[PDB]
Amino acid sequence: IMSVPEVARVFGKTGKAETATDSAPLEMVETTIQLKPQEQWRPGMTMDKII
Amino acid sequence: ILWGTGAGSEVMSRIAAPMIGGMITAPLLSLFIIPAAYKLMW
Amino acid sequence: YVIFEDGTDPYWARSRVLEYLNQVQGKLPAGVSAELGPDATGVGWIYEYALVDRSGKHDLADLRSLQDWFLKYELKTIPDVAEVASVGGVVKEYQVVIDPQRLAQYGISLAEVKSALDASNQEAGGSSIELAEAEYMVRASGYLQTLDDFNHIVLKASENGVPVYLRDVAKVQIGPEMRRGIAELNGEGEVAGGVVILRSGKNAREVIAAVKDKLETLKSSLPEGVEIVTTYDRSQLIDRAIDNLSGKLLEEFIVVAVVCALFLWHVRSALVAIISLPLGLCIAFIVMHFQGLNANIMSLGGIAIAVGAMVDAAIVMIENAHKRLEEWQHQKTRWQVITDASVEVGPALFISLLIITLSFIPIFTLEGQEGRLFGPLAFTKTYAMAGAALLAIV
Amino acid sequence: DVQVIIKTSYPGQAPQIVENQVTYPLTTTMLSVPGAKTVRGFSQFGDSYVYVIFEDGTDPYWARSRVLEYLNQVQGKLPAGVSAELGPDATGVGWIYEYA
Amino acid sequence: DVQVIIKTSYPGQAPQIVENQVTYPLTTTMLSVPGAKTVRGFSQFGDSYV
Amino acid sequence: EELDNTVRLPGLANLWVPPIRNRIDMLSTGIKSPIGIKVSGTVLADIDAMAEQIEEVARTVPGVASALAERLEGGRYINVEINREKAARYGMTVADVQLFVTSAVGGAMVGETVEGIARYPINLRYPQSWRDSPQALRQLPILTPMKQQITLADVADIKVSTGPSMLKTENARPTSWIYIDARDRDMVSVVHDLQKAIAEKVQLKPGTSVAFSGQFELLERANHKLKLMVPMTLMIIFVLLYLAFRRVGEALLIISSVPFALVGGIWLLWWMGFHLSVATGTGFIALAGVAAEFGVVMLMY
Amino acid sequence: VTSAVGGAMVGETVEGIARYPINLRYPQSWRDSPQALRQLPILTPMKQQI
Amino acid sequence: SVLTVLWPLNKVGGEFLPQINEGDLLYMPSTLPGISAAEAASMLQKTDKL
Repeated sequence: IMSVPEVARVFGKTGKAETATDSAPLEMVETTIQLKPQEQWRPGMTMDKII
Repeated sequence: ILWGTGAGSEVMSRIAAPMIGGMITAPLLSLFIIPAAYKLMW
Repeated sequence: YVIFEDGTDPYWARSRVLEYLNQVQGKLPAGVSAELGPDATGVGWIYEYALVDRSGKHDLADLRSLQDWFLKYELKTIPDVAEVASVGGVVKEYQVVIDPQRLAQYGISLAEVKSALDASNQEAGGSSIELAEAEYMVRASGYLQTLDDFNHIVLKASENGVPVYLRDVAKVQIGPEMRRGIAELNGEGEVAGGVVILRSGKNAREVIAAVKDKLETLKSSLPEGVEIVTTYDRSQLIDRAIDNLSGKLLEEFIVVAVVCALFLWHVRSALVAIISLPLGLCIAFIVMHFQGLNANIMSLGGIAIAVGAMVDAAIVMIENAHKRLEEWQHQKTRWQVITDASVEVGPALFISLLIITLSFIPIFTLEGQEGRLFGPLAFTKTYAMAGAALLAIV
Repeated sequence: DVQVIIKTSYPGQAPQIVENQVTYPLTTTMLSVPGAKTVRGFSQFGDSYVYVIFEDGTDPYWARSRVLEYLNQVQGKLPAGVSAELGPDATGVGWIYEYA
Repeated sequence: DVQVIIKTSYPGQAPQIVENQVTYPLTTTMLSVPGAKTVRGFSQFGDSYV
Repeated sequence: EELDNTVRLPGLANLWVPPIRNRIDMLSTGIKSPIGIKVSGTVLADIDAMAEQIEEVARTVPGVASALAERLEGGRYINVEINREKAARYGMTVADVQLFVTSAVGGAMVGETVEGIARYPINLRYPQSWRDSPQALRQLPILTPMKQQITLADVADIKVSTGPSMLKTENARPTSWIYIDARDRDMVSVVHDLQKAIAEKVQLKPGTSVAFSGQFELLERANHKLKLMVPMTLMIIFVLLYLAFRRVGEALLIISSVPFALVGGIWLLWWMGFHLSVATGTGFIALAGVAAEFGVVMLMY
Repeated sequence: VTSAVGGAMVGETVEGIARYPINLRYPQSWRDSPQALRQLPILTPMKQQI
Repeated sequence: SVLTVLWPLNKVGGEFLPQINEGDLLYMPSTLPGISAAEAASMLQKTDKL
């Protein structure tokens, strides 16, 4: 995921986070991805194209 | 109330002293400064 | 998950759930205990950070311990922070690897090993002694702090014999616990971090600023080569939405001014609308605060159309006043004639505002997830239209 | 203030023992109660006090209920013979009558 | 009326023992609850109702 | 005065207060000094050593500051250090010796006798002659699991030392409190200088934090809120006076003349020797109200 | 089954405000696969090797 | 006069609550931690008799 020129930082998590609100097993992965500011992404390259 | 000493009279004296002290100028005020400042309202 | 009906007080629900929780704590196994969830909903997770180590000094266990015993208690003191949950890292543990060969040799079972282990990790104190006119209070040691203490544990001893220590039967070391959740930064490597949860129905920006200032002030007492890298925060989205709304409202006001200057031949009557529109939104926000109804993104995005619908009455009033003041020019009390020019259209505009305000009850009608989500929008619209009616009257 | 008191009576232990046995778990569990402004713990010769202070403008009954919310979870972790008890429903102006 | 029931189980204990050790303290403590009009209670060979 | 002059005994510092105020102060488990520095950490030793430095670091800045570290270290101990090797030599675990320590010497409850509705505890202990002094503990007879006769000095070492009399815990962490106090001055600016000096000339150990608090934290708030309602009030008053006269001159005249009645009122507190507080505030407000009433009834005539 | 192979907690070491668990387990070589479980040594109460 | 009124204002002092004197008193000595059970009763009796 970090290879895309627009993502600035990725934080992956597999499992739970020691809280009753999170009940994900060891196989479910949730990765938060932060995107660069719209003034630096690329010529065009809307959100749909990013996804 | 200002010259008394009973139960809980400290707060009463503290609340009363300002009025006792001001009752000597508020009459003077409303009797002299009001008419003077009113005659000078033009 | 105990799901209640709609319209129930969350605290009432938690109290009712607990009213029967104490009856179950005595039926579960010995070592386990049930715990209630936080006071936050799915929108609780507001802030997330990771403890990065820009060196090869601190391992994952050190970062996990730092997060659990230093940052968890330092960020929980925030007034409106539901909880700071740790993620990733390693939980250090003291592992005792037994050897079946030595068990068979010395003839000792696991039960006695556990009995010896639990009987060497506590402190026992007797009552204070009666010294000469003063009191001395005893305190006895016994806690386990090093592996050498683990090694000198006696499992079996015979009278006029030789005692059997734990080192001759097992091997004590320090290792990792069975990980149930692993966090990771970019492809560089694994990290350990925390997640901040917000209490049900509170301000997120204030708590985010508070936790950020706390982290900034605490970064000084961190080990050498340890940084806290943020990974998520709602403040950015909220600020973007607020800035967009403010820009759009300013553009609408500028457009109103331009139109009034173009059609009325450069007269500042536009001001009459620039000061009458914000007061309506003010009244609406006061009415909202009087009945909670936190302002979401939908309630904020709706006023852009509320002002556009409200400007009609102001424009009509301004145009009628201009027309009448211009008709007078052909032929103290003049302003009474202008008041008459205004009142001859006042009631019609007032009733129009009233009907457009009351035409939103069908949105308060529907309830549920769609009703809770769309409520604030229709509510703020109705209050803004009512305020605009009052203002147009005044 | 609007505070709640939790008292634990241990007969014959030093301050550190009642600090790391009956006071530390109580404090660690009360630190996560909703609406608590702060939590203080006093470990003495035998007794242990825990003061959970809430914000201003809170219903005292609501605060007592919230405090009891997490008290049951700790009763199973304390020593065998001891048990924590909640303070009375009175403030410092509670003591009215005294006789001998 | 607003009624609250408290059931306690003492396996195999004569009425007097359960009344002195279970029913009496509960009945004396529930009389101090804010708004308690009355507190009735009876103990049997194996149970105690308040 | 006579009570203080009569009761005089060594080791006591007398205080004569009201009972209600005494009870309220006892239930008030807060900080009494004007300024308080809270040093939190993972253990007691590091925070104590850090407070030992913060004391003199804050005592040097400009301004009277009776920085007192703490009065907690006042306990005296007789430590019986159990040795696991000498205890294993006889086949007794740590708990085997703690049993004698708490039962034979401690005397813990082992049951309760029922006498109707009452319950009287049961004690199980050794005689007084065997638990009189540390030298008697060093000879405490002990029966090993294998029925061997030994003493307590053979499996432990009894030593005497000092320690704390009470342990404080703020937010479930060992915390040390430092009191900085002054009088007849607002502590609004010294806090920043103190924080700067502490952050510059003091280093923090891994797992330690410092914070500031005290009465001033609330003052800076309360006063502020007052300055938001003092103008408003006047406004809500002016709008009324105008409505009474339909002219701004009379309202302004009354609002500018009330200060004379306020002066007359405040000129008496000095002679009386009292001090201004919220009660005097309500007094002055009532005086100003009566003066405005007089002024209005005079201007009408 | 639970201690030798499972490795359940049997205590907690205190180091101030922290608490670190204790594990009691057999080596990895004796709990690798089902064939290793079929050969797990067991010491009976009367000290017999099976 | 309104200007001369500024002399006592600074000279005046500020208090939170004027201490209210009740019909009773409370004597409380500040002491040291170390104390026995009999010496405490002896000191209490001495102070009460004084």
